Amino acid sequence: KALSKLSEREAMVLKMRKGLIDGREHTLEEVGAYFGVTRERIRQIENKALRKLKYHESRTRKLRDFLE
Amino acid sequence: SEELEKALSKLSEREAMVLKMRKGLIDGREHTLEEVGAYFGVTRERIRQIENKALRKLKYHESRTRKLRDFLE
DNA sequence: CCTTGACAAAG
DNA sequence: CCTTTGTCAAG
Repeated sequence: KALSKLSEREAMVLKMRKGLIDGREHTLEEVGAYFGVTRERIRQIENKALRKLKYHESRTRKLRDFLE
Repeated sequence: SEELEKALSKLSEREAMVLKMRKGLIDGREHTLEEVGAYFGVTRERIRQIENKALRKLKYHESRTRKLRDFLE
């Protein structure tokens, strides 16, 4: 399950969308096609992966941040 | 798939780290060339150079092997 | 591998 | 009005 960790697919969705795979940013449509899924599911997966990254210590790290 | 992440794995860690940071794959937040510069201790222009090389590597490999485009195109 | 200085845009 | 970002050309 994980509340702060990313699954193989979540990270891949991110790498493909942001251009980490071939230097080209890809549309939700293309990524969905790659995953035999809908462009909307990609968008969803994309969003959940980001929250896992934000929250992931980052959000709660803000108090320790004020001290650096 | 590690298979499609071939070129991305041949980038330097620094190069990879720069892309991840700029794009927000580290903490969900997109960072400025300046913030990344501050991270690695160099100017935003330098980071800009590094980022540019990294992408150039990815596009080049992609245009030579045609991994993703043989599928999309 | 790196920094400067001058800009356009956007804020 | 002044500042931040991302670019460029040189070195």
